[PDB]
Amino acid sequence: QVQLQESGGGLVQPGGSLTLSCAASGYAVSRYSMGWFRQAPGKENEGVAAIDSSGVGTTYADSVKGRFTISRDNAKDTVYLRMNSLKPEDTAIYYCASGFGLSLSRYTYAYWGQGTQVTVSSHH
Amino acid sequence: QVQLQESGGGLVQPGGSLTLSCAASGYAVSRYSMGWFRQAPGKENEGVAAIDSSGVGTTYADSVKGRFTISRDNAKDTVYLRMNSLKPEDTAIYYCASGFGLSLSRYTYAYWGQGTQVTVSSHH
Amino acid sequence: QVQLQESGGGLVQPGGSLTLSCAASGYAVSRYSMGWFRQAPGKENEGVAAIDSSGVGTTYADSVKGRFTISRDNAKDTVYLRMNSLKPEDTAIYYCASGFGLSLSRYTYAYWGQGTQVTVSSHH
Amino acid sequence: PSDTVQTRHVVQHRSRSESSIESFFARGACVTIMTVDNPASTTNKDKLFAVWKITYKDTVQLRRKLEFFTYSRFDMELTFVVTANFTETNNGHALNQVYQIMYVPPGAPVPEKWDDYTWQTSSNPSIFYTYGTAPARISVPYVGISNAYSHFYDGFSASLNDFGILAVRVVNDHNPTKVTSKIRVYLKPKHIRVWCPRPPRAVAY
Amino acid sequence: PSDTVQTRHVVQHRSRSESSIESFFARGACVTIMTVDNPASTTNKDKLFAVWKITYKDTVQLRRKLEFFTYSRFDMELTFVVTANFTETNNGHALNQVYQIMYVPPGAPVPEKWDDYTWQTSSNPSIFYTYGTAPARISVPYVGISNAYSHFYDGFSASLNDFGILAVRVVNDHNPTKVTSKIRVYLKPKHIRVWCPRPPRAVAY
Amino acid sequence: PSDTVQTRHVVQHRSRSESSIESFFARGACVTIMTVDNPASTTNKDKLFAVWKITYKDTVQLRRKLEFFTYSRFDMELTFVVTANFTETNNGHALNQVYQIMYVPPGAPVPEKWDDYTWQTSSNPSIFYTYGTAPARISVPYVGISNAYSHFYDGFSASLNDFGILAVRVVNDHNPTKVTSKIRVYLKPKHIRVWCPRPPRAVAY
Amino acid sequence: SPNIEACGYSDRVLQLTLGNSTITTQEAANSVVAYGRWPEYLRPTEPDVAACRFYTLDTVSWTKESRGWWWKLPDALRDMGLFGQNMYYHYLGRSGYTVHVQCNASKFHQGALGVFAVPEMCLAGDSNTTTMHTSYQNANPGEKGGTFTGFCPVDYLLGNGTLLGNAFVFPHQIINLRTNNCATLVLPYVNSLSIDSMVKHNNWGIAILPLAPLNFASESSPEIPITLTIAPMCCEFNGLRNITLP
Amino acid sequence: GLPVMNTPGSNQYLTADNFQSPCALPEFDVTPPIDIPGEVKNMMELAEIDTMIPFDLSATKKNTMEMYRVRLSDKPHTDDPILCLSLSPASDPRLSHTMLGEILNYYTHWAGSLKFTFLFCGSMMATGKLLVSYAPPGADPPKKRKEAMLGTHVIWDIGLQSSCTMVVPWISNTTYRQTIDDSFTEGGYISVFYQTRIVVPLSTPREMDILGFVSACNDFSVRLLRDTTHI
Amino acid sequence: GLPVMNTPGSNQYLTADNFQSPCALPEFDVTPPIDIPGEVKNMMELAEIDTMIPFDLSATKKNTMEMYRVRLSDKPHTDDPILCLSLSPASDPRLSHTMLGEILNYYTHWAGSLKFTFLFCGSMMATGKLLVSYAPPGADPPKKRKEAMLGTHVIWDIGLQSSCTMVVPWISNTTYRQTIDDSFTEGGYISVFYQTRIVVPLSTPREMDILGFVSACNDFSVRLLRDTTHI
Amino acid sequence: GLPVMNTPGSNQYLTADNFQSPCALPEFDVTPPIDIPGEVKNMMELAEIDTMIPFDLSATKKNTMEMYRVRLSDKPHTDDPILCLSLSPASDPRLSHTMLGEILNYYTHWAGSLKFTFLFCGSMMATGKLLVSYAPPGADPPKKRKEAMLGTHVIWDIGLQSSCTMVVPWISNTTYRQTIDDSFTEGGYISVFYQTRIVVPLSTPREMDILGFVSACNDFSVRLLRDTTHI
Repeated sequence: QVQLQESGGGLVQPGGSLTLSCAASGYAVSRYSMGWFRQAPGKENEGVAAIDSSGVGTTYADSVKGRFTISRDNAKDTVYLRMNSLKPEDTAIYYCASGFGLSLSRYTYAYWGQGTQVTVSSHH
Repeated sequence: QVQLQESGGGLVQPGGSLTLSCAASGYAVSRYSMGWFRQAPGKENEGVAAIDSSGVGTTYADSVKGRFTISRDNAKDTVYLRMNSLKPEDTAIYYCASGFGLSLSRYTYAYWGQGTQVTVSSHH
Repeated sequence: QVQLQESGGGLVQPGGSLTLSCAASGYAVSRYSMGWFRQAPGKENEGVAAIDSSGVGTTYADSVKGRFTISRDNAKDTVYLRMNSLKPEDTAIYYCASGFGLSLSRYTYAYWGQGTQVTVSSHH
Repeated sequence: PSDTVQTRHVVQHRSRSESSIESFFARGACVTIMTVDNPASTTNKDKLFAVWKITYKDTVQLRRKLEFFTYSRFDMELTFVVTANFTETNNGHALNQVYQIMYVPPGAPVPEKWDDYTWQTSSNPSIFYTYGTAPARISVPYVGISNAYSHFYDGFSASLNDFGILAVRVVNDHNPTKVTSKIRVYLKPKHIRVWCPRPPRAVAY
Repeated sequence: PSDTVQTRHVVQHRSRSESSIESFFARGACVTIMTVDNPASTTNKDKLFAVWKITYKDTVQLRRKLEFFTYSRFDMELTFVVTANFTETNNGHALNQVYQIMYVPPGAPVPEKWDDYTWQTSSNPSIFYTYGTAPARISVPYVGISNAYSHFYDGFSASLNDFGILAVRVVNDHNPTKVTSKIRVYLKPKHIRVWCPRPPRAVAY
Repeated sequence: PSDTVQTRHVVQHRSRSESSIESFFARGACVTIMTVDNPASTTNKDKLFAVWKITYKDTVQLRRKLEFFTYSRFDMELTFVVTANFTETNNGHALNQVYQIMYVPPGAPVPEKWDDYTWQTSSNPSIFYTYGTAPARISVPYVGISNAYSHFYDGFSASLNDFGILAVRVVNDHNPTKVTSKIRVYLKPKHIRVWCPRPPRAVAY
Repeated sequence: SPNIEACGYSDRVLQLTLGNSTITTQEAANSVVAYGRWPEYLRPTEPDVAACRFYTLDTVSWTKESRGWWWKLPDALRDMGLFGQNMYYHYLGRSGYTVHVQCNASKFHQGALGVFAVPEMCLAGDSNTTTMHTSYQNANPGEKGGTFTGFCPVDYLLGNGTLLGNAFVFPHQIINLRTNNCATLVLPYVNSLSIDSMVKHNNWGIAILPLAPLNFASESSPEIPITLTIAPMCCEFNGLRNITLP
Repeated sequence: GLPVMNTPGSNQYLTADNFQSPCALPEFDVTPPIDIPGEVKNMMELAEIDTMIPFDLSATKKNTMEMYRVRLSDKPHTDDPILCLSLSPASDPRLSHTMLGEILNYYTHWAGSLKFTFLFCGSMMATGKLLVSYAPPGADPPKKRKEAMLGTHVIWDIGLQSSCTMVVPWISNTTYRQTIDDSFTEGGYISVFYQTRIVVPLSTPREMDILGFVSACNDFSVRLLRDTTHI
Repeated sequence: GLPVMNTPGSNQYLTADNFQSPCALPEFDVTPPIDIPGEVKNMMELAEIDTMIPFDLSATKKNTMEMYRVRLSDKPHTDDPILCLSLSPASDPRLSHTMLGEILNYYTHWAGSLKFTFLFCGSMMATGKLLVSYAPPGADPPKKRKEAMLGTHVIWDIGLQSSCTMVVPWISNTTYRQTIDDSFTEGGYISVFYQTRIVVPLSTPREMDILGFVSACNDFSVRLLRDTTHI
Repeated sequence: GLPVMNTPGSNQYLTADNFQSPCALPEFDVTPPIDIPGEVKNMMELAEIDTMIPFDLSATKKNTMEMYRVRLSDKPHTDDPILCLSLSPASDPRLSHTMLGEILNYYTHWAGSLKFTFLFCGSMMATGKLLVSYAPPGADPPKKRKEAMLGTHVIWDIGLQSSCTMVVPWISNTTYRQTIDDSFTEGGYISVFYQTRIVVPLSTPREMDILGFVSACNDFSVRLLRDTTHI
């Protein structure tokens, strides 16, 4: 049993620069690439960011690219996705997964996260 | 090793209604029928009362019958012989045994009690 | 691992009657004979005293003889060499060893002591 | 070496003996724990007897394994490791005890009171086990009324098959020092054969 | 009986089968312990991946045994008992995880960041191990560049032989509850043959 | 099936190999525990040597088993698992020790003082066991003076048979740090044959 | 073990005349060879039919309180003419025994007498660290024989710490009154050696215990008798010594 | 030197191994063996000899020599059996003191048949009919005559044949049954009932005794050598 | 009686022994067997039948019936594989829910080949070329087309044959590989890439699905019966 | 699909199993083997080559190269042997550092013979007679010449043959002897005594040395692979 606990998911407002984090149980980070997928409200899941901490090979989605930054720790075995300049479309439920991989693709993944929604909505 | 501890044996006086009791170690009561045998002073052993708690099938000796009541517990796994209206002949050393059985017979028994004498003698 | 701890080694002065002692670990004394060998300063090792506590068969060196007394315990499993009337030549580093044996010979020994020097020198 | 055509597979068997049906199930597993006693006390609960209906359905280990198929025939071997001890904190004593274990063929009278006639049974097989020796053993062959035991029976009339009932009690009479005993039952299905293979039950039972 | 001539010895063999080369080394021994994880946290230390260079030299048990010779050829079988557990003291949950184990043939690019292209490898063999099942196993045959692996190489150009590298990571993405896992590696050299026999290394390594 | 005639029995053997005499006794059991030492101290008690007379009579396990018969012949194999440790609570040191174990054939001089001539013995077999290696082993064949060992000898002249004596001591000299060692002796009677079968001794010995 | 059913009453009287002796056996059939081995000759001095004739010991009385009886061989026969002499005049002697125990009672007596022949029967002395114990005389009752009890052998323990219910492992026959009157036991020479010192070491032990109690109809003979007839089979000794006339 | 390789297992002493070790006495003339009558080959051959079953293990009669005398009393035609023996070797105290039982305390499994013999020791003239019955495994011990009379049973005649044999078969579920009290897997039930009653001539003692003997059959076998010795 | 000897092992019950025990039911007429179609002989024969691999075990799609539909999207020519399966039985969660996987949870070792089938379920008229590739043990999973294209691979044509088979061989170090997650001994890597891309006639749904089936080959075997059942 | 059945043992990894696993590298051309001289087949063949026994393991001389030179001194005719070696492999520290000893630290049992060689390294002209004696198992090591002279012994002549061989037989109780220090089951006793004394020509060094070599014989065998490796 490999555990990936999806933490750092909370309400931001159009232009937010929040960060997500997930630990690696049962295995060493470098043995599995690490990624993210978002279930857009009423839509199919879309690949967002994925890299393998082994040698760190960065890969981003077309929309997401530049703004978001995928980084990995091998000491605490954590993935830090710096979700910079969050926009209204980016109001989706994220999930951290370990792949092989080494990037964005519906399949090619093994263990999945529980669930966390980063709402990018400016409200009072 | 199956243990049957013979307790409740003490001096009564012609017409006594004492009770005996024995626990079941190593086995479940219903696996073995339960009985009693008395060594009459200077005589051979005589069957007194025996039943199997499985479905409770009562059987008494010719002399003993009516007066004495054999009952069994499956929770504490104990046999309760209500020795009612004790008479002068009933001044014997009782012993509790597990059979098969399901009644009074010298043999047909496995584990035996240690010893206890219920003296039915009216004295001052 | 058999342990023989060489204790009781200290500076005496021409005519000293000191005593050495060694315990038996891993084996019972009677299974191995017990002896001593001295490394005379700048010389080869010489057999001094050896006996097997099994039946106690005493054997001494030509120089050493009479004066020194080899004795053995089977309760504490110790060898007590009473080095009586110590002389200037007897200024050597002793070592306790278990043999087979049953006496003085460079080889024929198994487990060896660490080291202890009994200096037989009259000084101020 | 590195080859990907579309053949059948590649070669022929490579030895699979220990995976065969007979060796798959040839491992005895606990099926239940029956607790008895010899109460001098009138404990009409544990009251000597303890009856258990012979069903695999109680233990998981043996269950899933048997569920991989829909039908089966199996000569059933049972083993009885009987252990005892004194209950009360007392230096009380006892003589070695003899337990009677009864196998009752499917569709017979089930014993209640440790007493009753059904404990004599001119027909029902029994085993008198003296304590402190090698555990007792009896083999009840395929006692199915059909041509196979139906693991999953579809339709109407759950009484899966009925492999019988086991009743255990102490034979010795009421000892002053009450003795408890646990009767472990082991079941090695032997000469087993199976039929239609279902997908394994994934979940919890 | 009591005889001392000077013959050769006395008689002929008396059965020595279990002492043969094949049965001497036919015992798998731990070779390393690789620790991974699935950090939602940016732990660029353990960061998913963990790479270990396949060398016997790390463990003593297998080392001395292999040192009794100077040369050897051995088809190498590896086993992967993977165990996991949650780190943080929390009632956090996780779905069963899938680990990717990669064998990389000697003289290839060694993976760094758990990310990078070298994790896709159109050539390097890999094993996707779903957790909670029988441990994974692959056999890498004699991958020596010479005619034998040189246990003690004399001369100049220590990179003894190079049996490859193993990289393990979690495939699943970042789970809120961080899961650690240790990947035990076992190595049973099979079909082993050896050459010149040296005296055994007495000391500490 | 259910049949009760009065035949002989029913059928012919059904395999009983592991119950045969050779396999009944083919299990080595402890026979004694001899404690030695290397005292720099004059402990004329444990004083290096420890002598034990070779008798099964000391241990129960092997005794009852041998009592099921009246006569026997058996080639006797002995094994010596020797273990040590330091006594005193001190960071004292020692070099690996060598123990001498002596088998002395029945009817010879029994060694007393660890010293005496009887420890050289131009005839008595001995085994020098260096510590930290596989335990030592010697096989003393049927050393009976009769045609069988008499388990229960009836009549007059208890010295049952006399299988000899074992003497163990340390060979190394007096080490500053006193080392204790226990010599476990195992006895596998091999090629055993037995005669008249008595009822088993029920009680305590 | 001895589950036989000859006839029941009496059929024929076949008499065994070996030399000067003459027994008239109940029949003769129903004989048990110990371990299925006949007394042979060492594979010496062979006194044949002179030292191979039936000597009859004391006839003991079986009563309602009898716990049993036991004898020793050769011991019992040490006071019997020729065989007795040959026992005290040699250092070596190996000889088998045809123990023929006959017991007569009426068709109104009931009981079971089991004859157990125990090889090397050492009697009661939980002193493992030392058997023999009881002096030569306390161990050798001779022709008269010693008795079991409820020099003190406990009957249920066959007088040696082993339940009588197992005794049936030794060669034996059960004289069960309602069946046979006779019991036949041929015991071949059993000893750790080839030949031995008869005076010291006791090769056999005939022990007759009561399996079922005696019960005579209303009023009859308060007790019946049991006879032991023994005969040395294939006897050899080496070698005379100064016919040490007493 | 021949290139060798020390595999895992060296320098270990297996208490149940089988290797050849240096013989501490070269050329010792061993006294040759002789045919002392009574050589044994296997343990299962000691069980092949009947031993007397201690039926009565009651308080006073246990441990005394009366634990073998089964007394047919002067009581009525009570269907309660005159003796019921549980054929559950270790799970029943009585069958564990027999020789056949002793061997079964040195193993874990047993297969094959067991035979019961009944030697009647009653006043020649005396007659009667008893009913020795067996109830196969699992089924409850027969309590009434009729009941038992329907299962496997022999109607043994006192007046005709003194010794009665009844061979209990091997109607077992598995291929090997237990010798442990884990569960009371009730095997068979040897049961003796008063078919008729005892008839005695004149005034001969109205209470005579019987003996029971149990043994193994040629097809009887055991496995897995285990033990239990104490202090 | 035959001189026997109780060796160590008596009175012990071995849970994996094989002895013959007394049959509790003598002469019970057993209902004879009939040829009910579907007799099985060995477990390794259940694996010899393909089972559908649950490729998508994502948060929402795991446990639902969509965990089998592999959807070829309307995305670009990103070399990131359209599916990579780790051929590491227990060290990869996906291959452990297959029938072939279930049997491998009852052992410790496995040898032989495993074959992969891909049944394309796309609008008849629709065509394209995919590249199913395998990378032998140890080597890192191929991430770019070209890379994978150099290892063992089949260029499966959608338009021509619907079902694609690729037999993954037995290129293993030892003689028996593990079924435990001790280490991630990465075995093979079944990888599917877009060789060309999907071409659709007219306006037929541009996202159709594929199914994957895994099974054992005749040379596939297992050993050392172990288990894990819980509560 | 073929009806199969998962028996107990599945999903278990036996560290000493023997199964066939998928070969991670299909068709890898393996460099063929060549006859590099010195192929080994079994470990017991490394013992079949003599190794030098470190006789002197005394304080100063242990660990130095002098632990092999056995010096015949210029001492008297003291019957105390000039060397006694305990033939108790693990229970005697000296025989455990030999190659033959090393292999015996990887097992538990050993059988067969062991042979001793003595290469005298003394000034050609120099002569004398020594007495190499062996005392069988159990019997106490011979302390006086005469004593040893009665047991198995060879009177080796310095002047005639330089190398002396004495094969110690296999006079053992059991079929396999131990390699553990549980008890000091004293096996043999290789003992060397001064039969005569050394005679030297002119003034050649009066203290020359000897070497001892021990090895296994063709009938030597071992069993039960055990080990002990530390940190």
